[PDB]
This record gives sequence, C-alpha cells and structure tokens, in this order.
Amino acid sequence: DIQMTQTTSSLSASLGDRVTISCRASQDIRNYLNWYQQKPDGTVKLLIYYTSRLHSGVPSRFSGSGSGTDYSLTISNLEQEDIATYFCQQTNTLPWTFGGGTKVEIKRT
Amino acid sequence: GPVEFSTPVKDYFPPSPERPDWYVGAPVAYIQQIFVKATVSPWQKNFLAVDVFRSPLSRVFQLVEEIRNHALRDSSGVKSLEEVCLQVTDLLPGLKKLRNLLPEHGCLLLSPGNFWQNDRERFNADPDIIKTIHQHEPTSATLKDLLFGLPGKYSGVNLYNRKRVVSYTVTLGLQRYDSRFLSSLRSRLKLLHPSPNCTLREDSIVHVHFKEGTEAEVTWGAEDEEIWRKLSFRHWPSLFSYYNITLAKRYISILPAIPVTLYLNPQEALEVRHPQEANRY
Amino acid sequence: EVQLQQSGAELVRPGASVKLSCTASGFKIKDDYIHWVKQRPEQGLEWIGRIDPANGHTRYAPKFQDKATITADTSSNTAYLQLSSLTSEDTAVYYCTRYNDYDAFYFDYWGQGTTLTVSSA
Ligand SMILES: *[C@@H]1O[C@H](CO)[C@@H](O[C@@H]2O[C@H](CO)[C@@H](O)[C@H](O)[C@H]2NC(C)=O)[C@H](O)[C@H]1NC(C)=O
Repeated sequence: DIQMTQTTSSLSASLGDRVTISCRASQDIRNYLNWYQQKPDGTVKLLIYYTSRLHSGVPSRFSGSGSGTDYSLTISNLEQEDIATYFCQQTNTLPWTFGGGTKVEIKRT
Repeated sequence: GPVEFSTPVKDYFPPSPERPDWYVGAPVAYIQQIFVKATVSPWQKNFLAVDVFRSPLSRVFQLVEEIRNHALRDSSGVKSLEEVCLQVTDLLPGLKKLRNLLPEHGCLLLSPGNFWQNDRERFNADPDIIKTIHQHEPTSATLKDLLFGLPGKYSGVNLYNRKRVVSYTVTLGLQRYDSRFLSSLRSRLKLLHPSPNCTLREDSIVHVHFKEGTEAEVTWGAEDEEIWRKLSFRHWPSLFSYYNITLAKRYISILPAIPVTLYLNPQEALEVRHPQEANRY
Repeated sequence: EVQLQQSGAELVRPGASVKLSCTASGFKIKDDYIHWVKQRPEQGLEWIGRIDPANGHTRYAPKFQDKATITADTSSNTAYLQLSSLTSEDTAVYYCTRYNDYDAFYFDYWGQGTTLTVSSA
C-alpha cells in the first residue's frame, strides 16, 4: 500500500568520505522507518530504527534523520566494511514495505 | 487458578490492618502507572514561579489522548485500550459532587487533566492552577492524590519549587492483562518521550491483598522506584469504593511503571501563560 | 547469541509444494513473532507474513494469502513456511526473522537465507 522509493540504486564513494542514502515514502509514515544493511554474502543486519535510533552493536558512524515523507541514512566515514546494499523499511501501515536497495561501492571505472 | 505471567514474575505484599493463601483468583484489576517527569529545561530570568509547572501540566492532555488512542499495529489479539481496560458506569448515588472530576462512564483513567475534564481549552481559561488543584482538599485519600498518582510533595506543583522539575502520573485500571498490548504501549511511550538514563525496574508485578539559573535536567533514581508504595494505605480501596467496588477478600496487581520525560522550551512556557497571572506573581 | 538457523537450498518442480524451516537458538520462538521475507533480484525485499507462536495466529500480505502458509512448533522451537502451487516466480531467497520491539517493529535478527529454485530441468 505504501510505496517506498530510493532515489539512487547505486552510489560510488571513497574511504573516509561522508555518504548519504535517501528514500521517500508515498505518504506520511510518522518516523516509522528502519534501515538495514545487506552484505554481498547475503546476510541482513538492522542498522537504524525509528529513523534515528542505533541498534545495539552498530558503529556510531551511522546516523539517521528525516520526517514526513523524506528520510535519509548517513555514514560519517565510509569504512571498507561499509560496502553493501542499504534498504529502508516502513513500519507505519500494516503490510511492511521495503525500498529498493541502494548499493555502495568504491570509486573506480 | 491465578493468571499466568511469564517474563514479569510474581510478588506479594498485603498491607496489615510460594503462593499465599489469598492469592487464588484473578485480581480485581491491574494497575498501570505512566509516570511523567517534566521540566522547562532552558531556564531564564523573568520567569515566574507558576511558569515552573503550567507548561509541563499542559502536556497531560496530549499524553492522555496518546494513551487512549494507542492501537497495537500488527496485533494477534487485543488491539486497543478499550478492549482491555476496566469499565466503570456510575459513581455512588451519594458523592455525586465529584461529577466532572472522576470518570463516570467508560475506561477508568485518572490524570491531572481530570481537574479540567480533560479539556485543554478549560485549562487555558484557568487563572489559578494551584487553587483549582487544591479546591477539594479537607482520612481517606484526597482527590489531588487520586488524580496525580503521587503523594503530592513529589509532584513539584507548588510556588516554591527549587529544582523546577514536576512529576505526575496517569493511572490506568485494566480488567485484563495482555503482554503484547502493554509492551506496545510502553514501547510507544518510550519512543515518543525518551528518558535520559531511566533505570526503573520492569520485571516484577506486585500483588496487594487488602484485609478487613543554569539548565535543569531530569534524573531517574532509586527514589522513583515503586513510587506507589508512598501513597496512603486507603488509596486504592478508596479509589475503588467510589464505584461500588470492594477489595475486601480480593487483591489487585500493580505492574511496573512506564517512564515518560518531557522537555519544554521557553517558547511553549511563554505561549501557555494566562495573561492574568502575570499581574499576581 | 540469538541465531535463526535456516534449512538448505531447495530445488523443486513447478506445481509442487515446499516447506522451509527456521530453528531458533538463544531464545524461545514463543516469546516473539516470526516473520518470513522474500528477496528477488530486480524486485528487492517484500514481506510475506508472520506467526505468533504462542497463539498460532498468522497474518499475511494480500499477495501471499493463497500462496504461503506459516506455522510454528514451540516444542521443537521451529517455524515453517509452506509454499504451494509453485511457479517460476517463486525462485527467490527466503529469510526468517523476528522483531523484538512492538511499536517500532524492526527486524533485529535474520536468518542466513534459503534459496528456492523452481525449474523443470
Ligand atoms: C454494589 O454492588 C453490590 C453487589 O452487586 C450490591 O449488593 C448486592 O448485589 C446483589 C446483586 O445484584 C443484590 O442482589 C443485592 O440486593 C445487593 N445488596 C445490597 C445490600 O445492595 C450493592 O447493592 C451495590 N450498591 C449500589 C449502590 O449499587
């Protein structure tokens, strides 16, 4: 019912750089947005919940912000371990909807 | 047999005149306290003593609406508060003087907002909060204690508050126990109003059997644990007697309290003032 | 130490029925909802459904009402997802997960994922 859209499906960055993923909800979701990371191996891991809250064990370089329909994840300093796909899930209206993932990669070709 | 609780474990405490003899049936009601601490954190000169508590008290109406309208999204059972809370119909035929001060029909829910019929407009048109609160003080528990949920000196609603932190409570009486709904309510309140370093215990239910210049900060400590224990002995029997409910041979179950923290800014602290209290104080 | 071990890769014919399994360790499935999610490349992730093992009460997205059937055995501490009337569009990775906060509803822990392939070969 609620459609979540991530603007960029791919993003190129460099070590120590500030990275920003963004996604937009089709309607108000009242800050009920969670951010997940999926490795190329396939294992998923919760990063953020309720749009700003860090899940225990997540490095502090991750942060979240946003409201209304627009939300954004931020990586303060891209680490080599932060190469993955990032998904935003809305838990406002009952059928949970995920946003198309955004891949993060190193600068080359 | 007594109702079953898995994670929160049982505890027994009868006020004097494995399984005690009296812990047999279901409780008359479960008691859920939402314990609110509030402060106008950036303080200034030129603020009057009343500004210490008026703006914090003005949030009780929105908080009560939030609690009453809470719905458990993705529920496998009880969804809303109305499906689980204790229903009251009429006060005693005598003692109707407490009309529009205690809930007659529907869910049993008490809070300071009851002094103004849960009406923010009526609160805004009130020039003397202290007078309104103390208008019915004289024994049994007082109306102020019943509505605030705290002894009264802990509340901080007074003209001599030096720490400028005001505490009150919203009291819910529940006919049924639902772990999912209650955990959802706690999670909602702690998401909306995070507490800085709240250390309140959350794993014990107490069964009670009645026989016959700088910025201020909100702190949570051992003095806030089991705050209900510092209410009067007659507090709960007197609350329930107003609705023709007797706790003589039965017991009640008090659940761990849900903390709430409110930080208010000078903009709200100013927008809330009633123009006629500037001249007095 | 919370883990959600999932079964191995599955290969089945179209029109058959599969039952993927997910065994919890470090916690009792009775204590939380168990959810199944579907990842398909070029479509991303999507929610199938969940079960409350204490009640046996399941719920699904409207896409999977007639496709998926979620169940749970508390004694074996294992949740199951059954797919029926399989087709090529069921070739995907299926994740078993849960949530732990009942207002935020975030999936804190995930299984490694089970690949399901539907081909005539
Ligand atoms: C308060 O409730 C009690 C319990 O119902 C009432 O006491 C008795 O209730 C039974 C049940 O209907 C009646 O058959 C008895 O006649 C009641 N006895 C007395 C002495 O009242 C009691 O009446 C209720 N009080 C009020 C004010 O409604």
